[PDB]
Amino acid sequence: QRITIDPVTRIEGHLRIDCEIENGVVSKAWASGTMWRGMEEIVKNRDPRDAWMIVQRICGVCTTTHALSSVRAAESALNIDVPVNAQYIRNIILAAHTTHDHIVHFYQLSALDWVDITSALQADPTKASEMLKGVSTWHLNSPEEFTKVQNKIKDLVASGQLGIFANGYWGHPAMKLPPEVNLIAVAHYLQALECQRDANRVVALLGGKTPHIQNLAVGGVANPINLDGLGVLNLERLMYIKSFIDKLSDFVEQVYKVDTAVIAAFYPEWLTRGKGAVNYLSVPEFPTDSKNGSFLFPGGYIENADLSSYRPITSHSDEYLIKGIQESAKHSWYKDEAPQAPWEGTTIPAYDGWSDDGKYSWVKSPTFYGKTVEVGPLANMLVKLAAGRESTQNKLNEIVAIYQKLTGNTLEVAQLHSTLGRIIGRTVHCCELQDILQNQYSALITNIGKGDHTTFVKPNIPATGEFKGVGFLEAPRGMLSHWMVIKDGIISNYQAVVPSTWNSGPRNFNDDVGPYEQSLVGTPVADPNKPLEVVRTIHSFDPCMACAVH
Amino acid sequence: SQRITIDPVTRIEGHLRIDCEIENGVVSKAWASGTMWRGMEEIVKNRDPRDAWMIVQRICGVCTTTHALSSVRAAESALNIDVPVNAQYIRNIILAAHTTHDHIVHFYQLSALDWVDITSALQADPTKASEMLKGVSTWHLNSPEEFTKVQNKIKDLVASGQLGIFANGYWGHPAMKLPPEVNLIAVAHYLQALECQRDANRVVALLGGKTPHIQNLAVGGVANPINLDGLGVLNLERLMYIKSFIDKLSDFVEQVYKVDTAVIAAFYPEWLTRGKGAVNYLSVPEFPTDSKNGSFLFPGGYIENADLSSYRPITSHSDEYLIKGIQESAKHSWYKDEAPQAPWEGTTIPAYDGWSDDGKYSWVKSPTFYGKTVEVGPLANMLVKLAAGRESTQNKLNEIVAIYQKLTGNTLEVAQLHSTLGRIIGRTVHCCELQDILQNQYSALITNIGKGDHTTFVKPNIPATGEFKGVGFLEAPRGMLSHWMVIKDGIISNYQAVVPSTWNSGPRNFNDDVGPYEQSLVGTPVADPNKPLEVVRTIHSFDPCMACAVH
Amino acid sequence: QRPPVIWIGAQECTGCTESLLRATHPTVENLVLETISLEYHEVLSAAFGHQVEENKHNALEKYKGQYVLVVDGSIPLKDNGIYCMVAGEPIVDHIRKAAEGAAAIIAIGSCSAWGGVAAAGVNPTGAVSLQEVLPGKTVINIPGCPPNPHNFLATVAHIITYGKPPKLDDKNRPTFAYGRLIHEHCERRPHFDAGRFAKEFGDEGHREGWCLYHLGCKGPETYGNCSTLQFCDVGGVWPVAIGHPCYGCNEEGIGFHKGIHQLANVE
Amino acid sequence: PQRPPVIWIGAQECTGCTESLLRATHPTVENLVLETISLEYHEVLSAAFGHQVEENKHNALEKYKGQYVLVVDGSIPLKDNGIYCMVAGEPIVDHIRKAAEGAAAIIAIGSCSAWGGVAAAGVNPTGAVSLQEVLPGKTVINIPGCPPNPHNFLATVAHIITYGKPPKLDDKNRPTFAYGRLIHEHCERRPHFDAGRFAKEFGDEGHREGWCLYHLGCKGPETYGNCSTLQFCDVGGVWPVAIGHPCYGCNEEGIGFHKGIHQLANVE
Ligand code: SF4
Ligand code: SF4
Ligand code: SF4
Ligand code: SF4
Ligand code: FCO
Ligand code: FCO
Ligand code: F3S
Ligand code: F3S
Ligand SMILES: [Mg+2]
Ligand SMILES: [Mg+2]
Ligand SMILES: [Mg+2]
Ligand SMILES: [Mg+2]
Ligand SMILES: [Mg+2]
Ligand SMILES: [Mg+2]
Ligand SMILES: [Mg+2]
Ligand SMILES: [Mg+2]
Ligand code: NI
Ligand code: NI
Repeated sequence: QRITIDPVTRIEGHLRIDCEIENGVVSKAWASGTMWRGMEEIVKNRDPRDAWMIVQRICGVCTTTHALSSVRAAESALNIDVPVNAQYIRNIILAAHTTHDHIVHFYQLSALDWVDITSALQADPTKASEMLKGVSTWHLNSPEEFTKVQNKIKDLVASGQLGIFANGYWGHPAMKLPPEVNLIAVAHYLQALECQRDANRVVALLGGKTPHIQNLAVGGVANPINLDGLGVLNLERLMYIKSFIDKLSDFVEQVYKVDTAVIAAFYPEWLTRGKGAVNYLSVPEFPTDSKNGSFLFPGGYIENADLSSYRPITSHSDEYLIKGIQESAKHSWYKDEAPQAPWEGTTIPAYDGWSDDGKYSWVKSPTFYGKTVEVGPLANMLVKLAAGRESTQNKLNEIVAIYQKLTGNTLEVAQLHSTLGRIIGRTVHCCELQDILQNQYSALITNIGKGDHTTFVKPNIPATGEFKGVGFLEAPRGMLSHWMVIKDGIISNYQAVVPSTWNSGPRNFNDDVGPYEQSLVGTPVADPNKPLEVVRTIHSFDPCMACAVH
Repeated sequence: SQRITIDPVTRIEGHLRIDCEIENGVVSKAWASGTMWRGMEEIVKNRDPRDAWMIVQRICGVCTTTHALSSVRAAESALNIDVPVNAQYIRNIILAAHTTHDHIVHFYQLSALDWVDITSALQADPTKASEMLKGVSTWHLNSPEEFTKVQNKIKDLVASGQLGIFANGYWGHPAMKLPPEVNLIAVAHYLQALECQRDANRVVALLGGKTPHIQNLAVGGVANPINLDGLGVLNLERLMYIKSFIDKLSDFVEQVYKVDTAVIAAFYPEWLTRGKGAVNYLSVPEFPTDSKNGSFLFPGGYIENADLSSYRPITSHSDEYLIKGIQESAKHSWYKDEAPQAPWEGTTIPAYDGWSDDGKYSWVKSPTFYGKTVEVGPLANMLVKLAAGRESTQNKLNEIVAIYQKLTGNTLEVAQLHSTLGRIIGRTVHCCELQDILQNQYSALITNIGKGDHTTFVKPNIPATGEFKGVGFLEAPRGMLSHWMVIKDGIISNYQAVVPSTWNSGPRNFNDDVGPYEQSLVGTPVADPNKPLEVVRTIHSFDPCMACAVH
Repeated sequence: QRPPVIWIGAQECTGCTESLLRATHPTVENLVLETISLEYHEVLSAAFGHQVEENKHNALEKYKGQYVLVVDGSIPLKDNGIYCMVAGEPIVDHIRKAAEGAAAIIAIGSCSAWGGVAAAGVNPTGAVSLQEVLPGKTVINIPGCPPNPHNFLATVAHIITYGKPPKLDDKNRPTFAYGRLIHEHCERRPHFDAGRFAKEFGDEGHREGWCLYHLGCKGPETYGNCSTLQFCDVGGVWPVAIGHPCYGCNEEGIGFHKGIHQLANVE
Repeated sequence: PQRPPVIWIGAQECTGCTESLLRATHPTVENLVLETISLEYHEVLSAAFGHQVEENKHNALEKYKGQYVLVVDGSIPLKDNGIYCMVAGEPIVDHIRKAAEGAAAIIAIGSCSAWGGVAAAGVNPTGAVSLQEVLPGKTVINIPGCPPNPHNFLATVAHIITYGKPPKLDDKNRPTFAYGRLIHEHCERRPHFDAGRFAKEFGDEGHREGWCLYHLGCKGPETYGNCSTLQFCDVGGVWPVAIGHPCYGCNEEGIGFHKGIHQLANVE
């Protein structure tokens, strides 16, 4: 039979998923972005410098990302080398934002696919605490904490007003956690909210607020560095930033990282499904030199799951990366269907309703040299493993060591091409980002100490000529690119190719299936009216449909 | 006998010297000495009455807020001003939140290292420590993992060889009785306390404009502009923010501070049998809730010769019996005029002639109530509430006693509260009851604003001729505070503060009677006269504030 | 029992929901467990698809006349509403249905308040404001992109606590948050007055915290509380304090219309 | 790693300057004393008392000669040969002069130590003076306010630790990041001042709209500080004027504790 999941909740934006189910297993799927704004058209014909403040509003979950990509695109077109202090600031913002983003994804968006709050009511808090001995050193796993949490659930349920918890998948056959582990997870869900708040205080102190930072510029940043200045970015303000950076690590390492291994240990079959692609792309991120390079995180392209022969990408000006990217609208609600390089892209709406074999999404279909590609934390982790990045191998190994302690089994790289592997890649990213924050804060303090307070280089924009630029960024959900064409001093074309576009995009010009749609084939569905298993895999990609469609 | 000096006494506010005569390892006689004077009473003279509060608040920054509030109350008393009820609610929230911070800091940062041995904590088993608190507390931060984190911080500090504030403490002293596990519990709670007291002061700051030293009072009410619909003023968003911090205090107070009080008592039961300072006790009612400077939430009174059954209630800050009883002497203090003085007739004329055991030896004056020595502060305020039959106080004491009984198999009688540990218990009970004050007064404010009352300030008139007098009472963290203002031709002609630590720390009086600190030390065993920890334990129980005592 | 809230997102970026995750009074966890019953919100709801649709219908019935309806995002009217379709139907239909039984209706953010960025430039989707879709209803507007979440939360609290909305201006914006121009309560006004202006980011005046008028500050034509309430409750954090001009995101015809560096009209 | 040593001596102090540290968040006082510095002497927090804490002082002055930051709160009374503040039987001025000899840096925290403050006001009963006055040969860094925001102190110390020298100072040796500008030259109520929109009494309609407090006696026009920007307690929006009360000029010699609350400021 044919089912529809509309809306998919616990994502950003408006998503519809359709599935054909045959003999209790998904045989074919459709992903559909059901809302469009036309942000690419809204930003057209403006001064290049204005774009970032407008296109940041593509998404408020992945706030910061489109702002950063936009200024990088303008700087690319104009050939501007960003001051290193501006890079440090941009980097801290992106890393802190992404920390918030990933935590919220694992807990607020994803956990209730795996966690049954009703079952948590039956838990013994002492037994729950005992389960984590030698697994975590977190200071808020006591029986007393867990009892406090259990009592809040009890009170909510007692009130008869379940709110956001009403009509969840309590008792579903795919819910496998013991009562104790359900309670652990709910406690961590609530604790996560404080950690993500601290991450966003880092963002706010440099961005001027969050959501939607306001400290960027084509040419650098608007933060005025002056250790001796009143009302500006002085040592007191930097110390305040540092105070929040330092609060993130323990939760990330002792709770989020551990819970990731715990979920894997109880759901090991989810290491054997949810593969979306055999090709993966990530871009290097966190530039640290005066010439928009020297990235702290590596990027690259993996073809047919072969890490050993991957192609490294070490530059945001890499012509191999730039020339490979196109998007098609054959099965999307736009007029021009042939694959388009984004500098030549159009976005002409052509809604004609849903057709299984025709157009069924506002998301375009991106390809890299004609292939479908998964982006995001699974891609970025696999690329780092391919690069032989010791920090990534070590962090993955820590998760595996916990899993082994819990199950007696190990994890191989082959098992990472899965729903759980994708979740693991996200966790690993969040963990490694804490070192990014420490590294870049230290770099900023050191550089200011050498007497460099430069933050901004004023651009010039020729009033004749056509100039093309592309801004790459490794966003929480994967490789992001903004493509700006400047003609006669104004934006003549603007195209965003966003990570959720890669993953959620519908069948392409050759009717090949994108990652979401591919990942669902084979999914067992115990109850077609309540297809929890489908949502589990789709959530693993961290869908953001405002991003995907813009 | 042997003579010892403890100078400075640390982990108090201000400058205190304690001397003791020791006979065969027991204190036989003591001297308390405030060693710093500023002359704040003289500094504030000859000013507009409205200006006093901003200056005399600087008597003390530990008990910030208190002298500011007492000063405006004294001016309002002189001028016969009835303070708007919203101003009372705001003043009350500030005082209760301040006092919450103050008491927590006193138990942990000032007092705990008299009873707690950090070296011993290094030997603790964190799991055993956590297990000791099962069925004693529901606090969420008593895990072995929390305790291990704390133990490792101590280990790192000791390993660094830079012990700082912990250097040369009384580690291994024979009067240290806690097991390693309970030492580690207490250090963990010492660190946790710092977050709770910070939250209490966020309440104070949002109404006061900052802390230390609030800046929202006036003779006539408060400077806070109540307008739920106003930008930049005290609107509903600001009140919600206040409430968010009020709500954060209770769990630590109830599940940590209250519990640790019982735990310390359980391990140190001999300290229920020493440290009695007085047989008379005074407190004033506090937290007025009507439009006429009365209807207090907490009762006051006077207990004589430890007889709760015959105490005298005080229900008004205009009580003539209270007002007329208070005098101060400087016979054994470094001031010129020595006969007992009512404060409206008080002088403060410095007359330093160095230390003499039988002459003058302190900058603190000697207060009396109808000629008697009196202890003020949380022991007084608890006993008065028990005498009043205040059920909230009896219930809160009973909760501490229940924990103590669980740990020891023994109960506590009221007789045992006239002691160093009884005084500590009174302070804890106060802190606990203050959380209900905060909820009550926040709710009252929200309700009153809802009825359409946004009034906060009554502009005073101050006659330009005539001489008139007022007194402002306040039940401060360390006990009954009074400021006494005489106005003549529109300016302050006399100002006298009689401060709770003045009552307790004052030297021998006009009749050479001994005040609470000095009396409390008689009988104290001293194992090691070079390291008289036992003396400091009793003195700290009074929460000395010598900037307060002397001003 | 807690007061029910129904939250519907139209052409939203989710920034208005995300504002709640920065809130401290209440925090989002205290909001949903203690302050309100969040009966419908797709970003946080355990239920999806048919189950979450059931939740909506049940709540509209159970709490008829009692719930607060909140909408973020603009509502697209072009081509019969197809630019935002949920469960196969135009969002404008979902919103009109929910508005029928609402005790109060709140447009959170500039998109729902006046169309915002989604309605800017050529307005590809015919995006309009919540008030434009609900002409017979009183819509409370809480603009900003996104607003400080307490501009919303204190509005809801006023409704709950005192049984009516806060006082509103003639754009139906709460006066406690939107009653004054930013420039009429900005701490850099002394620099404006003295002619002490940043001319470029990173210049000497900028690095002394001078006025940002000549960088394009829209404070002179933007109503809000950004200079006083600021953001994130850490102290000192709003765009101007960080070094960047106000862009006018609160204010129709300013944000998303004027260039960053375009100068404001001063009254 | 070894932490930089600090010796803190209180003279005629109310303890408010120490208490400011208990409101700090960056660093918190627990992180200050465990991670940022080694607080080698501070009588409010020290486990040791009497002869033991005296030993700590002597040992620290020797071990860290040339390396410690000396901090003093409170005024120093010189009348009657120093007897208005006696610790361990000796005038505090003697303790301070001794400790100053080996100091790497010297900080007067609060208005009392910075310029005499309230304790030196009016008739000045004890002949109280500032730290700089007792240490004429030394450069004293002044961090005024009654008490200052603690981060005015902590970021000054951090600059010394991190970059090996004091922050830039004005001609009163106050750090410019905190004291470089008049409050009135960076006050959010300046538009109201400019428009003649003034509170006349607490609780009046203009007061309840957040108007300028000049006519209530605001001393912002004659007081240097960061109260309007950094504010207090790190909660946002909290300083005297924002709460509804005029600046009293507590930072500023000749203003705070001299002029009446409701006395009008001179505007330049
Ligand atoms: S108002 Fe701004 S933050 Fe809110 S939905 Fe619109 S674009 Fe997003
Ligand atoms: S132009 Fe902007 S920065 Fe300058 S005073 Fe006005 S609102 Fe403030
Ligand atoms: S400056 Fe103020 S807070 Fe500091 S010691 Fe002096 S009176 Fe107290
Ligand atoms: S007089 Fe005071 S309140 Fe008015 S603008 Fe100046 S500093 Fe601000
Ligand atoms: N992360 C994120 Fe948003 C998506 N997809 C972007 O870029
Ligand atoms: N509490 C307090 Fe201070 C003292 N003693 C006062 O009043
Ligand atoms: S851009 Fe928006 S957030 Fe405030 S500072 Fe200006 S109205
Ligand atoms: S009285 Fe002091 S705290 Fe600031 S606001 Fe004025 S200088
Ligand atoms: Mg926190
Ligand atoms: Mg600099
Ligand atoms: Mg696009
Ligand atoms: Mg906290
Ligand atoms: Mg004993
Ligand atoms: Mg009214
Ligand atoms: Mg006196
Ligand atoms: Mg003389
Ligand atoms: Ni996004
Ligand atoms: Ni005091």
